[PDB]
Amino acid sequence: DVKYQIWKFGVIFTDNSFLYLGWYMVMSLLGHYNNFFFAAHLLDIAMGVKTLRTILSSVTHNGKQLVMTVGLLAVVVYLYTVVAFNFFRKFYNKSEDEDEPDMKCDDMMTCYLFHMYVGVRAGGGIGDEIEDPAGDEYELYRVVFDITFFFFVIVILLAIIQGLIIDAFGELRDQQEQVKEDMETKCFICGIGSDYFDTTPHGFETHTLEEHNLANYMFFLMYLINKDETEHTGQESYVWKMYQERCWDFFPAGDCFRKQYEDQLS
Amino acid sequence: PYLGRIEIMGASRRIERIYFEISETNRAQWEMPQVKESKRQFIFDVVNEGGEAEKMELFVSFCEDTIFEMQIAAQISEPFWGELEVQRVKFLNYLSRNFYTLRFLALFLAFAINFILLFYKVSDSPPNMVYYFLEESTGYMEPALWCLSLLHTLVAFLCIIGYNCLKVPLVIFKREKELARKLEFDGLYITEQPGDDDVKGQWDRLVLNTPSFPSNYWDKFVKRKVLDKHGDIFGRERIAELLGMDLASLDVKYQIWKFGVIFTDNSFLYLGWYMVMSLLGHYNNFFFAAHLLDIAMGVKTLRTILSSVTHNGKQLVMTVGLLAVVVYLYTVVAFNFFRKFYNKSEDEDEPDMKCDDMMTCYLFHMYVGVRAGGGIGDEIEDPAGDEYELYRVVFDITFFFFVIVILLAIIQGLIIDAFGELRDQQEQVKEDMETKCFICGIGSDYFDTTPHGFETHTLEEHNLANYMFFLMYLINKDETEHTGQESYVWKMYQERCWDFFPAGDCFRKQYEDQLS
Ligand SMILES: Nc1ncnc2[nH]cnc12
Ligand SMILES: Nc1ncnc2[nH]cnc12
Ligand SMILES: [Zn+2]
Ligand SMILES: [Zn+2]
Repeated sequence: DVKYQIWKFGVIFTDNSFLYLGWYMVMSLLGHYNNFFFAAHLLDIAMGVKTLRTILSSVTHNGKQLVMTVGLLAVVVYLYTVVAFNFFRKFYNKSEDEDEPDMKCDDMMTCYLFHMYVGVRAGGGIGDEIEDPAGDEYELYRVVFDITFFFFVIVILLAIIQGLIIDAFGELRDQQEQVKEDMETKCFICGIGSDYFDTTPHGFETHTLEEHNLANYMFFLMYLINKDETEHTGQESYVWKMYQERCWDFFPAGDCFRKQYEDQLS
Repeated sequence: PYLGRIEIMGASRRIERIYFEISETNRAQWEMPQVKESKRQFIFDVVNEGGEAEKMELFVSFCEDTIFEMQIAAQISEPFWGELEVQRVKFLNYLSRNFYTLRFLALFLAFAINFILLFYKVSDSPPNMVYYFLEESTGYMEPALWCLSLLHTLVAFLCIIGYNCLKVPLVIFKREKELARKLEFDGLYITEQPGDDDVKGQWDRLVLNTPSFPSNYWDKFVKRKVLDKHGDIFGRERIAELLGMDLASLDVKYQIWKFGVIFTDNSFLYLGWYMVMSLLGHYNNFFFAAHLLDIAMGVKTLRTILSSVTHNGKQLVMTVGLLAVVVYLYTVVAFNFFRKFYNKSEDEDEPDMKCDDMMTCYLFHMYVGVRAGGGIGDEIEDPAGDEYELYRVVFDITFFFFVIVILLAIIQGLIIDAFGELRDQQEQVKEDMETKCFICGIGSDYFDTTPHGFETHTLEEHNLANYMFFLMYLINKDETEHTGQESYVWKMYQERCWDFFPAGDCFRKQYEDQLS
């Protein structure tokens, strides 16, 4: 079937894992051309090691927020660049030579590039990086500029990323705790709380290992699929018909054998 | 489909079910995404900062606001004096319906103008006052900038007009409704007479005698109701002269009051500031670079991230003041003992001591000591080879710990804690909505006795959407056409008594004996 083969090839080519393996092979081939291409395979540890994958998920959890805050940092640095370009052209000079001074804020693009390059990567704002403001009429304006840069651009806008990562670690930990506690406290299939089952000793364990085991439900489903039709019992035919009609009423919800027949079981 | 179900505490003091008809247009207004967002915000706010006593009050207020919003949406939606009036109202409706698209276009224009301005250059010679010129080889970007600035100012003007024609009615309706409630059920201007500490009350005092006081609020009989309620105490003639009513027969002032209200309105003020800076861009183009911060009010994720830091603005101000105080204390300590070291001049002829003056030493500390990564000792003269070695090393180390590490880690801790508290707020509101019924408060554990019990109860029996639809149905339906239960609920609503809302009870709890 040529059409089916074409469709299958399209599906597998769209598949992400197959695409990743194809890229792995392409870089492996290009290593033969330029050996250093084999140094790009070392990042496969991210997809390989489970703990590394979890740690990287801790930061990719808030990738959208990180992009948003980086855009906010770019916006505020551009605003400070405009503020500097309009008033403080003198100070951004990096050339000691008097014959050919190098002013790094005459051009708007150049001043923005200078800010994005060195002002953020400096530990004390831009005032510590560029010409000293003392002995000038704009002393107060420029010290306010430098201090506001230090607070709003370095402290807060590089602590937001750390807060985002810490919060992501926390939210992941609470997700794991919540799923574990929910599994411990409730029956997955029926939803009845464990407090009822703990009336008798080991009641919840017995219920979840003998009565409402999801593994047992899956085994029953595969048993129905494997067993030839017209060989089903009445209950098996009922469940098979429900499955073919895709109606999940047969799954017990809020009820169980003990709840149904406690009058005779007690 | 178009059938609504509710449960009330009827006159027989038992839970009773009421059926009514829901319109297709109203339903479409309900699943409108703007109304969905408003509902989400209302649920979050009430669950997070609302008690059970006033919860029904807040719910009814939100229902009334939503009803007014859908009425305005239906009004503006569309499926020589007369012709010009028709054209004008059509244009106003178009602006009202496309306010959000115009705002997005304004943001795009701001980004485009800023990007074009990113090719600014300075040249002393014409292309000591410098002649500013924009450098580019293509040649069309200057006319592009001029056209973009004109079109952006136009877009801002249409945005303000659309806001005035769309969202101002909500503010006017809310203010008039609150004034009517405080006049009737509280007698704020009859007995209480606020002690000049409520500027809002003083401003609303003007509109009392206006003829068309209930312009948007539906209850036009507020004057008659308050007169009937407070006659025997105040005086019929004095109530009539206070309210402007023609007792014997039983708007410039209103326009001024409305203008004052809209001018006080924060969103209108922000849009006015946007237009002012857009105009001042024509004077000095770099004023268009101040519109780029509109992304904070524009993008939802940016707004949430900025709320994460504005949550503790008071605490951040307090800790910055504490940092200023401690740096001043260290400045005093240095000024009294360590004047030698704060020298930044290598030249021996003219040494520059930066701690002889108290103001100068404080400025030096606030400027460089905090922004240094290793305290002030790494920034100023080395302490070795001196008698004050121990004192100065203790000074530097205490500065490093108390001023740089702790007092710049407090801000990071505050931001992290704010992120955490916001996350727990969202988790708590979601879990409360999942585990309890909003209207009645009965836990979900009872309803999960039968399969899908809680879902059926919250989608058929106690749906807040159904309650809002019933309330708007009562408002729309003409009086003297109400059924007995409808008249009962209407009377309760007019008396502002929320006993009819089921609290801690439901139809299943009431009649399980026959339902089982
Ligand atoms: N029904 C169930 N089967 C297996 N593990 C469970 N954990 C909780 N409920 C369970
Ligand atoms: N009564 C109710 N209506 C709609 N959503 C709900 N979530 C919880 N209770 C609800
Ligand atoms: Zn179970
Ligand atoms: Zn309920």
